[PDB]
Amino acid sequence: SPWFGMDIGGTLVKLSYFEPIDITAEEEQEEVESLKSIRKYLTSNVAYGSTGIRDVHLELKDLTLFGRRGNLHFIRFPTQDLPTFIQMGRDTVLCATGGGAYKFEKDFRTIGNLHLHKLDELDCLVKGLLYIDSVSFNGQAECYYFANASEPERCQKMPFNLDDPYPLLVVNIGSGVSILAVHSKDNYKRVTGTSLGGGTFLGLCSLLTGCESFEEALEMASKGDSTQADKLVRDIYGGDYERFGLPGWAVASSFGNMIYKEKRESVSKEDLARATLVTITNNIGSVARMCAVNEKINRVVFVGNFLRVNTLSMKLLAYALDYWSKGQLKALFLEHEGYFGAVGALLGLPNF
Amino acid sequence: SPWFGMDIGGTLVKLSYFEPIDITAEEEQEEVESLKSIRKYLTSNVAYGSTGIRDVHLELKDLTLFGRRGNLHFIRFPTQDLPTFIQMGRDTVLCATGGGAYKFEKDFRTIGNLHLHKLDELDCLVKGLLYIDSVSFNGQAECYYFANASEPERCQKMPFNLDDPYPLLVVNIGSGVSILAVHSKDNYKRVTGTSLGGGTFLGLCSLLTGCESFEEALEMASKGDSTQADKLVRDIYGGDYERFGLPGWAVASSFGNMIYKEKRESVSKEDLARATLVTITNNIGSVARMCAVNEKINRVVFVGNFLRVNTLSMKLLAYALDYWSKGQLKALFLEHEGYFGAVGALLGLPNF
Ligand SMILES: CC(=O)OCC(=O)Nc1ccc(CC(=O)N2CCN(c3ccc(Cl)nn3)CC2)cc1
Ligand SMILES: CC(=O)OCC(=O)Nc1ccc(CC(=O)N2CCN(c3ccc(Cl)nn3)CC2)cc1
Ligand SMILES: Nc1ncnc2c1ncn2[C@@H]1O[C@H](COP(=O)(O)OP(=O)(O)O)[C@@H](O)[C@H]1O
Ligand SMILES: Nc1ncnc2c1ncn2[C@@H]1O[C@H](COP(=O)(O)OP(=O)(O)O)[C@@H](O)[C@H]1O
Ligand SMILES: [Mg+2]
Ligand SMILES: [Mg+2]
Repeated sequence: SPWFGMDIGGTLVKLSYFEPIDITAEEEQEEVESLKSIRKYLTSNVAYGSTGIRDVHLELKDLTLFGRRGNLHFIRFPTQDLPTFIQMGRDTVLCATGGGAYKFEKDFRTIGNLHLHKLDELDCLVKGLLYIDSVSFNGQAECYYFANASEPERCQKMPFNLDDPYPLLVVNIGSGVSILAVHSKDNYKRVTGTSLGGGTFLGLCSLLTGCESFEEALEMASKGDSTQADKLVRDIYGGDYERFGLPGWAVASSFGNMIYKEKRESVSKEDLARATLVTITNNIGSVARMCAVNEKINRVVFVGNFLRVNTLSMKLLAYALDYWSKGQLKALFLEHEGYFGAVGALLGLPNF
Repeated sequence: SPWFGMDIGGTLVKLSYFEPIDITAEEEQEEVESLKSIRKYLTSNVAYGSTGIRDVHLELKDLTLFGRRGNLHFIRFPTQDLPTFIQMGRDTVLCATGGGAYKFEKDFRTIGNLHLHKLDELDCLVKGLLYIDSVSFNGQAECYYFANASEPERCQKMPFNLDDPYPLLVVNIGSGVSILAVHSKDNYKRVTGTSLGGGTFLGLCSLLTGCESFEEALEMASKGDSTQADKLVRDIYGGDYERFGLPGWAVASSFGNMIYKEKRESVSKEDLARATLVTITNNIGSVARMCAVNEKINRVVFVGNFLRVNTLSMKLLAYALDYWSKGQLKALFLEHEGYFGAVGALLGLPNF
């Protein structure tokens, strides 16, 4: 069958698909038409129906997996449209992780003779992350950071070596936030989580601004000024608060200026979008910093799709973790940040 | 002069006023009319102008302070109306703390010959808290907790002994959140803070519901169902997530169901108010829990005015700290929770 790895999250389904490229003359004959048509459909389209997308730029080319050479493909669509995915399948071993592997188990079984193997999300994320870093991003680093994150004239994306990755704090920002401590390839745990995550950004921003997509929310936020909504340290003290090392620009109360009716009447939708993004992103950074201190881990890697096409939040995390930790913690990012669970599930295939 | 302690916060001014009750015959004669009129005005009114309130139920009666017997009074008004307060003063040694002692320093000095003594907010809060607990609340406990916080048929307010208070984690929920670690009467520090505090609750709730006061926001929240807005663990997994001990009712993504347009069209204002309260309160509890673990402190006391007339948030904190800590942390509350800085400032008077 086609080799697939699926992570069914609270918001998106992520799918990794291994396309063989070493198909012999005999294998091509012995392959049934439906399998030929699935392969052509997946490799000859970048958009699938109305909501499916192949992230072509992430493709890993000429990988050797399970004794075959192939290309690894990365595909996403909304969990809301899984019934359409399953219906098209009804007209194969599926390794699946994420909460939806449980919630939608019975739906996958409406595909006759399909074997569903639910795999642990922690195992899948950690194995997928370590695997992609080990094989590299077509010879480039999978892991990167923002150098001189405090100085905008210098701040630039730079590669980071993870060849000895342990220990590692993984902050998975999806609908919510989960925080993992990875001490070895076989010693890792979920530390905690927070409910202020990507779904909070999109849900609040939609209520506050009427935006109808993640990308629209980010474009609004890119034009806004969060200080129109937030109450800063300088608004309370008149300036910096030296005694505790709090700069005047630090947010003392997110949305705290919105207690005043006249300020609510003057704030723009873009300002509210940016305040929502800043609020969620700073809270994630601060929770990550507290967990890193408790776990005694100084490398913090952020994954999930909250950070897809979201350089604002990445740069805010890079600057804030470095600033508030006095340079003791480093924010790290991964090119394949949304897909590690899906890859880890795919890598579970030989165990069945 | 009258003895006053003032904490000028980002949202409210809190004032503690010592009313002497041992005034002799000679002292009553030697007292000037304006001082007699300030004392009568303060003790014969419970509302001052349109926004000032004396919290009569908090009054400490027949306290011995600075060698005199008197009553200690607790008064609050919005920082927005400090210009009215200062203008009425212009028609005394002032010990003042909070960010506004700095921001409004020059305004207080428009009162001729007034000496303003700015005092450190950390010193004032800790000294005020320890003092009020030491003298008691008219013979009753100043400190209380909710017994059997996990079982609603049993959960009830009960007194808690702080006669040996150290160590103590103090979580001051005002406009924002500050977290203090108190190891001794002379060894204490600010641990960190978060910007998701009372101002975030009121500001977001005002944007989302059109409420025009803190009390109205709480009344709305009391009637709402936060699960109409929040995405729960059971919404993602179909049920509990046993592998990590996450119950199905835990919030996986605050406001996370608001990414769906049809759900935004069906949610009520009351539901949004409750989701805002739950979101802010759970984040505060979780940050407090992480800080308590890092500080190795198992008693967490919550202060500030976010919890005034707010039993929902108190009970949510009590239950959540006990549940998520597997009973290792205890949430503690104080009757005078909004006023400790103001008292600590007053207690600084003899140093001048
Ligand atoms: C391994 C992996 O990636 O799996 C996916 C995953 O875990 N998703 C997920 C993300 C976030 C959550 C929320 C959460 O963890 N909690 C626990 C801690 N909470 C509190 C609340 C109050 C207090 Cl006082 N203390 N703690 C809030 C709720 C739940 C599931
Ligand atoms: C002693 C006392 O009661 O004084 C009153 C008082 O302190 N008020 C106050 C309350 C809260 C604040 C906010 C805050 O402290 N921070 C520091 C930590 N932050 C982050 C952000 C990102 C990351 Cl990665 N890490 N940390 C966020 C901003 C500032 C002032
Ligand atoms: N195309 C998108 N649609 C919806 N959310 C997106 C999209 N792209 C990025 N996001 C962001 O990513 C978050 C979901 O990331 P993800 O890691 O896939 O979460 P989950 O595993 O819970 O589905 C959303 O809450 C949103 O903030
Ligand atoms: N009467 C009120 N007016 C405004 N906010 C109130 C009021 N009563 C309680 N609150 C809550 O208390 C918070 C302010 O508490 P407080 O400890 O006095 O903060 P600060 O010291 O920053 O002024 C507000 O953000 C709000 O959530
Ligand atoms: Mg996920
Ligand atoms: Mg305050």
